[PDB]
Amino acid sequence: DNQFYSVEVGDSTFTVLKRYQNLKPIGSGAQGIVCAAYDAVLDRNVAIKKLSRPFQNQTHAKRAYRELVLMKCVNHKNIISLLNVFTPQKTLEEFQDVYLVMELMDANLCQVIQMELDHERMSYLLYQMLCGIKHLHSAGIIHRDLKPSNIVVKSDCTLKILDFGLASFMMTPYVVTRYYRAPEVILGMGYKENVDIWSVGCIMGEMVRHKILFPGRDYIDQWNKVIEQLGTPCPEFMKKLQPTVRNYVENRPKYAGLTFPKLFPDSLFPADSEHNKLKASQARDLLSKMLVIDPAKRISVDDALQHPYINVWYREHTIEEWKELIYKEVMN
Ligand SMILES: CNC(=O)CN1CCC(Nc2nccc(-c3cnc4ccccn34)n2)CC1
Repeated sequence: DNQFYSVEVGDSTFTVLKRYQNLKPIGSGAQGIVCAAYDAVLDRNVAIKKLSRPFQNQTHAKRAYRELVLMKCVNHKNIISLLNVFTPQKTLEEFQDVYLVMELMDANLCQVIQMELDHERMSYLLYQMLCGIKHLHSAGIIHRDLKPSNIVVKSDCTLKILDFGLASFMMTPYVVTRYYRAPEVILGMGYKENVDIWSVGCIMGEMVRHKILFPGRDYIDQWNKVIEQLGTPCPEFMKKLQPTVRNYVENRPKYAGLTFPKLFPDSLFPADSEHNKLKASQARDLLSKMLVIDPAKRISVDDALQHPYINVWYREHTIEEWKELIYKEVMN
């Protein structure tokens, strides 16, 4: 009979295909609830993400459609793969939810951040993170929103990126993380490939200090935290800032730049051997190359991949038009 079935997993009904059994709520994002399950057909575990009415508004629509196409086409070892996509509805009129099925990962970088790691693993995760971004950039995609919660890993240290970044008002009660956004983004100065290097850098630092590098209630408190530790950017940086934005920045209380050995002492890095001592200086070095405010003077993805610390692994549519676009994308 019916190719599906429904079980209650929280507060939203999950109506999925017979092949997926034993649903277990593993998490929730800002666009969909996620479940772990067993796929009788493939005989393996998978993750299922439900998107409720992804055509309700431009924001959710533009994102679900964007993901539905990219996660479909673009494929890389370091970018979560799509196993299948389906909808329990039978026609465009009835069309309601879209379910994304992907390989089941073990955890978030948030959980990895809450634990000390060796240089072997930290640099490996960092290596894969750069490969993914590399593939993304080559595919003409610049994430611009990389963060610990969007990067997943497994027990064997394999890493993969979840979403594909940005391309705006919502009644959504939950705020979005802004701690890992690059100076360019925070101040809308135009950007380029290396804008994601900043995100990476904020993440590598947090894996060291085990605390969010630049926290803040808004981009105001956010910028201060950046100039407090890295120091006011060089005058040549402001000449690239709009006359209105520059004003605000230049009229801000100047600061001195705390050296990197200070921001990241040795008590955070392992040095019980000559190997870890060296790896510490190399790790701290890369940080000072990524965590640079001025893009022009910030290391690129291909250079960071050459670093000795890493190279050791070498439109405007309506809610009705959107529903249409997304539906057909579902059913090829
Ligand atoms: C033990 N780990 C945790 O505490 C949380 N993790 C997060 C990753 C999850 N596994 C997984 N594998 C593949 C895709 C997604 C996933 C895809 N989108 C989201 C949004 C929120 C949370 C998870 N996801 N999640 C297992 C539980």
